[PDB]
Amino acid sequence: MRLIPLTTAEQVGKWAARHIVNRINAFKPTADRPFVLGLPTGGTPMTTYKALVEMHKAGQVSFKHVVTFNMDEYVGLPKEHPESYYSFMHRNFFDHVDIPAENINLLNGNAPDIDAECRQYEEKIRSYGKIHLFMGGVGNDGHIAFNEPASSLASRTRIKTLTHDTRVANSRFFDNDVNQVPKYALTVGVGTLLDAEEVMILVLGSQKALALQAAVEGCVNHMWTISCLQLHPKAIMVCDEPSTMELKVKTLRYFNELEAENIKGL
Amino acid sequence: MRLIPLTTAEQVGKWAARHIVNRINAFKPTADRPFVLGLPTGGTPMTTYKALVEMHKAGQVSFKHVVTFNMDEYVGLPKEHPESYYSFMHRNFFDHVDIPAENINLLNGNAPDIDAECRQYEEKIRSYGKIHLFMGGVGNDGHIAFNEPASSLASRTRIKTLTHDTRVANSRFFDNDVNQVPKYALTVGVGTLLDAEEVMILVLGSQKALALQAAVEGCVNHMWTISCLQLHPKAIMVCDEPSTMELKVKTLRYFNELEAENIKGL
Amino acid sequence: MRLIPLTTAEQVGKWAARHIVNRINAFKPTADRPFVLGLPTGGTPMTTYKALVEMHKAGQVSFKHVVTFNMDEYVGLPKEHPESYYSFMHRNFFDHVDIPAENINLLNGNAPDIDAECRQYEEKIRSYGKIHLFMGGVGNDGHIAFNEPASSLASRTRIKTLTHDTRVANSRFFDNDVNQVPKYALTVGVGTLLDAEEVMILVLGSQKALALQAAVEGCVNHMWTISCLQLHPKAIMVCDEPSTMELKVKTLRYFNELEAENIKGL
Amino acid sequence: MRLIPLTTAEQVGKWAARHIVNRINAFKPTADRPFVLGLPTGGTPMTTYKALVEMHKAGQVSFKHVVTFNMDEYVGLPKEHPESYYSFMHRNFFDHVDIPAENINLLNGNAPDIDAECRQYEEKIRSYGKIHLFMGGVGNDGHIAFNEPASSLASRTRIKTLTHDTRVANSRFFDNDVNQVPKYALTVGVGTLLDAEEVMILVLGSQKALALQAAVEGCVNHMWTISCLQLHPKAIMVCDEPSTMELKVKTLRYFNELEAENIKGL
Amino acid sequence: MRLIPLTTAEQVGKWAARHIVNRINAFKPTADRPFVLGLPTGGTPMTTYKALVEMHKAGQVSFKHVVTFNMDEYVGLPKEHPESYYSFMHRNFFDHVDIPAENINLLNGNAPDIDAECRQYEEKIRSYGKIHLFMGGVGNDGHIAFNEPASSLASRTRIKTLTHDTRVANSRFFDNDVNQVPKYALTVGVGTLLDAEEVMILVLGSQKALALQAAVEGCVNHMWTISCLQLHPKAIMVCDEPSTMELKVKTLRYFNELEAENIKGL
Amino acid sequence: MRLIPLTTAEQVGKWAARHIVNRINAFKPTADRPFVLGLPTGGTPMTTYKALVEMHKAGQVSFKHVVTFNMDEYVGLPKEHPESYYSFMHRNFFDHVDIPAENINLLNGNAPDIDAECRQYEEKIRSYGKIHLFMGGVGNDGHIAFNEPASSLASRTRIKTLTHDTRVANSRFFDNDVNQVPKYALTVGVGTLLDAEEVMILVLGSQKALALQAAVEGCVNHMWTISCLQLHPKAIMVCDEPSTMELKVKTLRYFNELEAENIKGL
Ligand SMILES: CC(=O)N[C@@H]1[C@@H](O)[C@H](O)[C@@H](COP(=O)(O)O)O[C@@H]1O
Ligand SMILES: CC(=O)N[C@@H]1[C@@H](O)[C@H](O)[C@@H](COP(=O)(O)O)O[C@@H]1O
Ligand SMILES: CC(=O)N[C@@H]1[C@@H](O)[C@H](O)[C@@H](COP(=O)(O)O)O[C@@H]1O
Ligand SMILES: CC(=O)N[C@@H]1[C@@H](O)[C@H](O)[C@@H](COP(=O)(O)O)O[C@@H]1O
Ligand SMILES: CC(=O)N[C@@H]1[C@@H](O)[C@H](O)[C@@H](COP(=O)(O)O)O[C@@H]1O
Ligand SMILES: CC(=O)N[C@@H]1[C@@H](O)[C@H](O)[C@@H](COP(=O)(O)O)O[C@@H]1O
Repeated sequence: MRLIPLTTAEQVGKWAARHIVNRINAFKPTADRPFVLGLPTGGTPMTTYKALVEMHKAGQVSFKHVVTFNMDEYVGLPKEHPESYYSFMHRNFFDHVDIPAENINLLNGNAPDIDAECRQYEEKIRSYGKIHLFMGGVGNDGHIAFNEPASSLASRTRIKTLTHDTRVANSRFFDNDVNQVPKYALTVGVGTLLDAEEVMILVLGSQKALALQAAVEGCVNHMWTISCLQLHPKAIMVCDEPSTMELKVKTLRYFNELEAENIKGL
Repeated sequence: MRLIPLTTAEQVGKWAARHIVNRINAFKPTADRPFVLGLPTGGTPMTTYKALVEMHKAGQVSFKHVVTFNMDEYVGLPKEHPESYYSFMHRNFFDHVDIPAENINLLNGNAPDIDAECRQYEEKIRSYGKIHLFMGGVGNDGHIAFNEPASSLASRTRIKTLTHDTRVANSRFFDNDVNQVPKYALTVGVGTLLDAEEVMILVLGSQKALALQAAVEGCVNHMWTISCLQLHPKAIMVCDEPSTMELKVKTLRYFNELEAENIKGL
Repeated sequence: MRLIPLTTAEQVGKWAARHIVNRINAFKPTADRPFVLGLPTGGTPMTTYKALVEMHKAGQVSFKHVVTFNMDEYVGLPKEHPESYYSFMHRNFFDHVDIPAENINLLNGNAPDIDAECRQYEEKIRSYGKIHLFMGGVGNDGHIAFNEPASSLASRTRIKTLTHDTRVANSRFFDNDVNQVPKYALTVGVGTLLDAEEVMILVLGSQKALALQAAVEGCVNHMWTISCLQLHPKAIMVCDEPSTMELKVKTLRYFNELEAENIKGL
Repeated sequence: MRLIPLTTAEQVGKWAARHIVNRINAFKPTADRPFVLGLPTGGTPMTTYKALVEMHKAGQVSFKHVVTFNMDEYVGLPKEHPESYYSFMHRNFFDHVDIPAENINLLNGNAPDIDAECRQYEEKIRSYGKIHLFMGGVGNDGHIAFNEPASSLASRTRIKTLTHDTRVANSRFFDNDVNQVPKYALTVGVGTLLDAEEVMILVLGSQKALALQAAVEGCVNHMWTISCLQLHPKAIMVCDEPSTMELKVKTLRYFNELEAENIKGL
Repeated sequence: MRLIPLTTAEQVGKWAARHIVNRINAFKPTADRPFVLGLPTGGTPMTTYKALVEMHKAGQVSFKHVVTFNMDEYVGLPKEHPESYYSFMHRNFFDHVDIPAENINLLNGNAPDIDAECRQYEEKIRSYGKIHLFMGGVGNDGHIAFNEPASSLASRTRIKTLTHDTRVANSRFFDNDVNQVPKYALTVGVGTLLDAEEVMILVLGSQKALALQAAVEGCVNHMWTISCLQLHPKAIMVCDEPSTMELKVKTLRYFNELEAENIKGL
Repeated sequence: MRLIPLTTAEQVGKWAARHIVNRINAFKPTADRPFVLGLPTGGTPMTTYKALVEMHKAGQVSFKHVVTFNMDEYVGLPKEHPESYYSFMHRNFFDHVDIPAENINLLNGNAPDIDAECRQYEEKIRSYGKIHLFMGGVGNDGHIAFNEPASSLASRTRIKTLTHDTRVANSRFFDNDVNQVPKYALTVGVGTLLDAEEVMILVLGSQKALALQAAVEGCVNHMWTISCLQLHPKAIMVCDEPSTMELKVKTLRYFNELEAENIKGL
């Protein structure tokens, strides 16, 4: 695993965005061979979407031949609702880049047949072959996507019941009223994420310090699903300063020596 | 993972039996496409076998096209001995249902060539394709089948030396004399069990509280092989009240909210 | 997992050497079907190489049809340097046995294209099919090969930055001057090792007691990569007395009962 | 210790207030023999101060012969600053009850000789003899009073440097401006607290769940000073529901049966 | 502390009995200066009481000037009920030795003022000055006397509510009818025990292995009150083989060399 | 406690030496009221003794009215043996300062009545009243003085059997011949150490990283006696960089800001 120890959220966003751009450009995507990008929502990836849009407007990246897939979506939330993940992605990213509408893949949280919806989402990923880079965040309790505590480490896309802790945390986007936060969500599984060629997790805030510790210095377990990255051949965690407070001095020392040149470029 | 928090062993038995019946009936097994059921012995599954026999006699289930495989068997124990697993299964289940003798698969603990016996048992499972549902219990030390502490998590059917703790616990069936309890047993491996489509573990008693905690809130490790279920895509644990005493309040709270409708049906 | 509890390094060396010989002879290697042996360097395997050479000179083993692959090598260290792993292997083993030079496979730590070197080493292993037995040691921090703390459990051959702790420990071979110890090394990955048919780890000294405990009684995690053996179907650890001091009495008791006949042969 | 498992913060304040009143009335204080009360600031005791005020107004208690000592006080913060603890106490408590000014003992956070201040405070307590009841809260990191992690468990009143986390937590009262929260504070020590006849800690909110777990199920250590209560002969913890989420099921069960009739008062 | 690693419960009783006799004879008690002995009930001290009786019969010890204090007593259980601790002590010990009735101090589990009883017990001990040797056992959950988990480590004699586990454990003596086991009991406190000059705890059976581990290798905490011995200047633990199964190899090794010549007496 | 995070062993000795001198000069000792200093042996305090000697030579301190007490002394080792602690102290300290022979208190490792020796040592300390400052080191297994793991936390001066690990560690001074290192030693106890007014522990080297972690972030327990400092009102730990490698980032951060201006002296 690689851990990029940065200082602020702005730096984190620039590093991640630059990493996404370089992967795409080195890939040289065509209509017959597109780049598949997995994406998350929430407050964590904000600086990354900002930096991505900038680089596109500057002519550094084209999403013309990039296919996207989002991690999850709320069940029973009107698609028009500003806090649905469909609205988040368009407002913060899709509306600003040259990506074709046919290249966008989102889960339908209002699907009449939930099992069928989830299964087809997996079929769609399979038809492309693989997700080259899946970007995500991590929950306070350590969930990756909405794979809450006690989720199988070999799980696929399915419906999941949100933890009370997760709903309280997300209520910040629903006027701070947990009663307005959906109780269920459709989410890619841990196995689905482990199938991606590369996984990049953004970690911001002291609120995520325990989750980072579990991911980096803890054991593999289904209570902190973020620990599944210990089993991935190509995982990267991009962190700000507060989020690294629970790690041992020797651990942080190592990653700082390793990424010194990779980050110190002003 | 799913955890069904019930109160008594009777409820546990009814829930498991009902789950086995619904899986079979939804499967609609034929002679050219049988349902493969993996089964355990011991005191834990007693209420489940009782409920299964009842439902069969009531005309709710037919085992005519069900093929079974047991988890393990004692080495060097005469097949006629009442405490052999061969005798247990016939006395408590086979003698009461319409399952054809050719559909029953048990390990021969008195086989002259142990390696060959174990290998062929794996070949037999493979010829059917897969075990649709494997039901089991858990040991005081956390073993699944007889995969004692320090057993590989990728192990196959083989012979294993029983732990002194396991023999003391099983001596309750041998007049409480550990010297009469066999020292070795043939057992399916952790990998064998992980290959099953669905795994259902029955947990009863405060004596199993530590094992349940290790399985649900602990990390993946070979000392408590029951933790392998964290790596299975479809695992279910059916528990009575005493066995959940070592879990955190928040953990039990979650499963109670999740299975409320799934269990509260009187 | 099997743990062989011996008393001294001499015994450990004899047990491992005898195990390698019996595997080869039972395999009956031909030019069209060679035995693939993975090998380590360092102080740990010294008594094993000594015993192996003896048995060969005594006419008990022929390495004529044995192909070897080493675990790692220092980056930027002249191949002629006495402490390079190339020199170690020839001085301590290759120069004494009847193994053909075309059957020896070592990583080139001075390769101009590191990625290409590592990739080709994996291609070479694949062309043979599999490593039948991979022998290794364990680091003070628990690394297997040079898969230092925080290395993916699904990693392949690649370059790795040595931990300060690892360099201080290895400086004993560089006049006790850490500044002379290389900072990088090419190493087979954890996944590479898990692909071997059988893995045998030699554990010597109280200095390795914590690593043995993590491997045997700890959880699967990427901080102590030696814990990956809990996921291997055929792993063996051969230990001397001091290295077992951190295990529980019951754990050591078990392995002693299990291997009594397998070791007590004077 | 005693753990009072209540559901709401309203019930908590009412239970705690009734307890204080019962101790005072039973003690029957006089001018020559006053009841000595230790008090905290912050949001946690808000419902307790309100209830206490209601009870005094209804004529149930009189503070005419009660002497109070506060836990701490910010250093360098102007006395009449609304967030000073001197201001907090008068505004929320002293302003509404019949307590004489001479019976009020607060630490002078702006004294010339900070060391003389602390020494005199301990002297004041000794002149009265003993604090009969010390009420307090617990911080997210487990600090009791301002005895931050790594504080001696035998400490006395002294100056203390606040942890960054405590300042973020307390920024709520400084317009979420961490820069506005005082960096130092005078505080009674753990030993000062252990000298009290009885200690009652109020625990409210999910953010205190880990601190509650450390205090009840953890070991005594100076990183979570709240753990010092395990050494006190008469400690009580009054909790609301969300704060008990990290405890084991059996732990909460035990306390629920113990205090059943003790909390049915509504 | 001292840990006496013995093999059998027979050796345990003999070692403990010899120790008590040696302390008494060396002390040379008289009417004005008696030796004060603290005693337990239950199955653990059975072999010790027998040996002590044999020694008194052989003329090796006299209890004419020994004063005893028992640890606890069930509340509400009739005095002449065979399972009352008053009955247990006379039947198994007092009936066979020369101890005067006035030298016997037992707690009155059926006293009118339970609080007055406890206070007088502590007073009795103080009138003699100090208990020279307090012998006891340890429960499965680590309780010393009836100071159940979460009991203050500075507690005094008082009334205590038994844990559900302790009642299941003690049901053995109530025809395995948990409903028959008393729910309350008067018990000396941890502080009362720490005031004794010397403490000797008997540990027998595999069921006490975790309690032994907590006492020897764990941290001091109130969940396993037996851990309070780490704070005592003169504590001894006498164990049989199965009770030492959870300790580390080096821990048992250390105690074995220390007490080698100290246990060779057979 | 206070933790002084320094980089080098040279800075450590200088900081510690300056601290001792400041305490002595401020105390202003006289014949009737001497300053009582507790001292250790070994390699850790070497730089401190050198600096102290330089300071005395420069006229900054005088030991004419300082009384010293050493922690321990090997049993059975001849007094004039260069490795005896009596020899170590004179060679490295007493030989170069103006301390009177009568002010020197060392334990007699070769006394006829070893028990009388220990009792008199404690008596000596009491005759002076109290040790004002006790300086010491910490062993790899966390022992303070020679209070090996499982030593009572309330222990007094007595004879102690050395752990095998301590003898391997101390063999450095006996030509790496473990057989030459004394197996027993007279040592002050933990309680003796806790009675001191102030305790300063020097921590140097990566080999003490785990001991430092146990002392600062661990729980109080008798397996790592250095943890007893959490109970001391005035404890200080002076460390070099490598010894802080196992601490959490936030723990070291906290101490770095606290002692910033306190260590800038170079
Ligand atoms: C309606 C709902 O919430 N259903 C989920 C199910 O989709 C999930 O598979 C399982 C846990 O298993 P997993 O997290 O291991 O897949 O829990 C629940 O039954
Ligand atoms: C006779 C006997 O008991 N043999 C078993 C062997 O069958 C098993 O494979 C191994 C542990 O490995 P595993 O539990 O990881 O397979 O231990 C023993 O050698
Ligand atoms: C120059 C160098 O040291 N590169 C390594 C890279 O080869 C390795 O893959 C990664 C950690 O990932 P892994 O240990 O999980 O493969 O760390 C570093 O980037
Ligand atoms: C200015 C300041 O913050 N001084 C405090 C000191 O008063 C306190 O005694 C010590 C920690 O020790 P304690 O918490 O164990 O007393 O830390 C700091 O040196
Ligand atoms: C009727 C009854 O069971 N009362 C006890 C009380 O005597 C004891 O002091 C406290 C726990 O505190 P302790 O174990 O710390 O004394 O629990 C209960 O309130
Ligand atoms: C000869 C010898 O080594 N005797 C010591 C004894 O003096 C010490 O008191 C006890 C451990 O107890 P402590 O460390 O808790 O005092 O161990 C041994 O019996």
